Amino acid sequence: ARGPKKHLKRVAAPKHWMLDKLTGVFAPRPSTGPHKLRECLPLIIFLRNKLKYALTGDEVKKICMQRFIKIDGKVRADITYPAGFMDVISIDKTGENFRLIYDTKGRFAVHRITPEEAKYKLCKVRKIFVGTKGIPHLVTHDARTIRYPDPLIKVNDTIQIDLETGKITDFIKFDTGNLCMVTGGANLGRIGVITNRERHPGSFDVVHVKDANGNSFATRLSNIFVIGKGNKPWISLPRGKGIRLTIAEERDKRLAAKQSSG
Amino acid sequence: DIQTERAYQKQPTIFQNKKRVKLPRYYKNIGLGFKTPKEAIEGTYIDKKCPFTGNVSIRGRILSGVVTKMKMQRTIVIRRDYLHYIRKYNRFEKRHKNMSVHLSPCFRDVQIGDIVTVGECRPLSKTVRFNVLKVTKAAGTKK
Amino acid sequence: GISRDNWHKRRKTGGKRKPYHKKRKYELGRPAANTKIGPRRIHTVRVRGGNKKYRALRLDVGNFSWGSECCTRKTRIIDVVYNASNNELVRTKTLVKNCIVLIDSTPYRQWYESHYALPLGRKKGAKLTPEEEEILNKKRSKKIQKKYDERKKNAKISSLLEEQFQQGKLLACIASRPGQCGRADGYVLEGKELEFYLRKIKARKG
RNA sequence: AGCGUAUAUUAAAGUUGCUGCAGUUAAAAAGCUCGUAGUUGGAUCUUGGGAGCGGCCGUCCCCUGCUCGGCGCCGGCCCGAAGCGUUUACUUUGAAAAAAUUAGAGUGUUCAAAGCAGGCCGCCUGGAUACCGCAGCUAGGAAUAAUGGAAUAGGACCGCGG
RNA sequence: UACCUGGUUGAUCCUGCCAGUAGCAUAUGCUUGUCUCAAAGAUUAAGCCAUGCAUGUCUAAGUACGCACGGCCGGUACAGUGAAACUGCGAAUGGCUCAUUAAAUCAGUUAUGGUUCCUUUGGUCGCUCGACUUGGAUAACUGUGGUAAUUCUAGAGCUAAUACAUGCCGACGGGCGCUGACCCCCUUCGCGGGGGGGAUGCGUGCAUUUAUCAGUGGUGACUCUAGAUAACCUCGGGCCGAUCGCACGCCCGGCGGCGACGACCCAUUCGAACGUCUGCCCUAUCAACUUUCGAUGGUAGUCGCCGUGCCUACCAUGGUGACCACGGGUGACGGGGAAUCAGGGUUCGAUUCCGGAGAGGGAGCCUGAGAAACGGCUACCACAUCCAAGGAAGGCAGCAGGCGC
Repeated sequence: ARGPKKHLKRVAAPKHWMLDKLTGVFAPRPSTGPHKLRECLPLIIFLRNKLKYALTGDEVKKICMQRFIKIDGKVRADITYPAGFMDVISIDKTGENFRLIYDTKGRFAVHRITPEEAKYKLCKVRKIFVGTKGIPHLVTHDARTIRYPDPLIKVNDTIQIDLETGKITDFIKFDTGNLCMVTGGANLGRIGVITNRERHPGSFDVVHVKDANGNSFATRLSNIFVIGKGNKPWISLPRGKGIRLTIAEERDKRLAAKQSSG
Repeated sequence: DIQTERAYQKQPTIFQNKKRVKLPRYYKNIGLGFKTPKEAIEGTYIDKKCPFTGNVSIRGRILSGVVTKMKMQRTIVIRRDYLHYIRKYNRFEKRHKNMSVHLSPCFRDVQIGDIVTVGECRPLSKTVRFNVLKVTKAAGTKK
Repeated sequence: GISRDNWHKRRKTGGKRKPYHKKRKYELGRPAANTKIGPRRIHTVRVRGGNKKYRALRLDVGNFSWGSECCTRKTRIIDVVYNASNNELVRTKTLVKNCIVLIDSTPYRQWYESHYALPLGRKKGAKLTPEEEEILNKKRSKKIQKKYDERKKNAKISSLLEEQFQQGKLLACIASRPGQCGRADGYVLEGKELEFYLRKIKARKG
């Protein structure tokens, strides 16, 4: 390497894209954007592989160059634009709106939302900051810089922003007894209520989360997103509601629905 | 006593020419529950590389060896002992790795055999990357 | 060219490293600025990231600060006296960071007189005959004079400073890298620093 | 629809031996003691108690203290939180761990090697899961094996001069 | 499937090796009907290469007066398509091979509170108190030429810009900080005292360099971030739009929305870079090694994107070693992995994924955000092509292919 790399081989592509082997050598290396390369869903992948609207990368090119698809209330004419967590994908001509939040397993589900819910999103604040005139500053998980915020919002809270104005409406404080979706590690997509936070000065602080059915699991603080106050999520969830039942239970449910079909 | 070297030795943060009509001292608690010891606050020595009265931040690892040699200038050699586990023969082997570590004149009397706790800092010299943060006098050593 | 790397020199144990790759660029290194005292001459070096880095090859002026009362003025460097690292950097008088220079005391004196309304240097029997110096030292209203008599209380200068003022040249220490920023900014020596360095210059001199 | 040959290499090889080899005579014990690293080192310090339930038997819980709220009760008792508590190996748990391969669940690629597809008269569905030594991180346990405390009392605690 | 059989004797019981036995993967011999997958100049020569290809690029939106094609009433510049050329970007990725390299590379684990970063996404961009559009060159084009020769190019005349330079007006009336004429007021009969207004002058924004003072938000911890005062400001020079396209509008010659492009700084994304802890094959016919020309430390500099003996100067006598240092060897790039397996293990891993190094051998650099780049340039060493003999041009371990082996 003598500079930045531009090709991403299909075997090196993040596993949650569920890309087949015998299609090609390469996968779409996501163009730089708000979310990380590893943890996004490129617009070509979501449009062609998941929705099956297009068949080839040229067909996706033909769609995205007619200004149809709108990511977070702005038109994105880049077929490998990184669409990541909490992002709101509205297609106007079809009349359909998707919020990219995780399946109960470590992948992105294709969760349809209503016109009135596809008008805002939840942003995890990353670092608070003072500018060049004692003007306070936020930085969120999706690279948004919000200045003149509410003077109580701190480094691990969640803010609800509007996708026209880009201004803070209401916020959920990071407390014990607040709903959190886990957005990294083994427990990727698990929804549960924060039970404890265990402080380790110099190391990564681990946070205990309780599922609805009394399933207790820990995650590092970085891989947690407060998505609701109490047991009330301020968004709509996929079918499953983030439980991640065992493989024996998933089998039982599968062949239950199978034998019921007959 | 101090200012033996050709350049004037001062804590460069504190200003010592305020017109009037004791010298002040700059220090810091370096976090992770380490008591900024008494000699740091009530000494008159100068050190760039003291974690208390200098410009080094402790971050990363916190290791501990036994003091082996004290024959170089504001630096000591600690000896770190561990058991490496060979897999074929379900047994261990006694290994060692001795590292050059920076000792502040803050810790006034350390004896070879004393137990040291060391915090990772930026590279201080060619081989020095750790700082002595607390000393625990070897078994007894009262008289 | 001039390499700045660790792999060219022996390990901790005295064992030789065989270099596993040729010289890289980021392991860079350029010739020394060697800033003399003369008419302003600054060359520009384009560095990593497309940023700039100014090579002062000659300098006359410099932004020096009388620290005890926050009186900083652009003065004129005249010469160098003592350097702690090397004494050929005195002979071929190079301007490097933390070298002792002499500066023109005239802007400090002018401020001192215009602030306190008192004379500095100006030896006993000084013919102040232009007498706009006497304007700066006299002729006020009532309450303004009360403010000036209030202030002249704490204008007791250190004798070490007052000699240098009367001689007409002050000792200063260069606090900025002149070969990298193209500036000979510093602070005027005072107190224990000044007594340390005045001993060192006299002792070396002999 | 393949079989013979030559060579490197694995099992056979308990003929390299940690599991697991031999040393009187088959190959093999320094001529003999001393001795620093290395390796290995005797016994000994918490036993014993409260109460539950099924048929004297079996398992379930109860064993160090010193500042901010309500289950509340009346400055108190309780429960909680931010701190504290000779070190170390050991053991169990959690986190963090690229895919591909390997193991492995689903699925009639006509079977199979593979592949990540597919299935039902627009709809319904997958793309799981385990394994990843050692070192580093984290929380329980305290048998086993190291290590520390008072012996010129410069001992712990409690109070009074300071 | 945790397996054994023949051979020393006249015969026997053993030790012990030899030979069988089944994989595996390079070559090879004989034979070879169908169908689905599929390795393939690695070992020896990182040997040498004829030839041809492998890196280019335009939207409504930087610059078109090429009739090279073209719509009509043209006389108010340019209708529209568009070669060439200038400009912008990319050429640092991808591909190939494994010669080097043994705490090096590399793997897990952490650090940047010790750095740089084109592009993207989001902030910023009347925060500064002092022109209804400026300037002189160049290309394509036209013409005149050179030597045998190449992607060589000299000379003349013409013309552009988001190329290259030069620069206002605005908002803009003040505000704040010093300076400070002068002024009036109340008290002491009176001086003195208490506070008020305030002319003139100088300074002002962010970034940049230095010095001092105070302690809005944050960290386990800042010499952090903001804030305050006194100056600076590289002439090889930080910013504070002399830019382009569609829609055309809203009242008395009035009067503004979508976009493209650009930019100092900030965060973000992509990284990169140098560090932390533990880990590698054979070797003692390698037991001591390193240092006054850096070996291990201290102080102050230099240089670099930054931390550091990285390198200067002056000091100190240190660093490593039987727990195998120092030296030597590898048919050694490392790892994920592969073959074989009862349980242990032994051997392999040039080879499609990640990381590294190299482009015949060394060395040096231009341009750029990123290169010590080789389908970039400049030398020397080895080889080697074309010569009108003066000179010109090289780089297959890219895809094919040729010789040699």
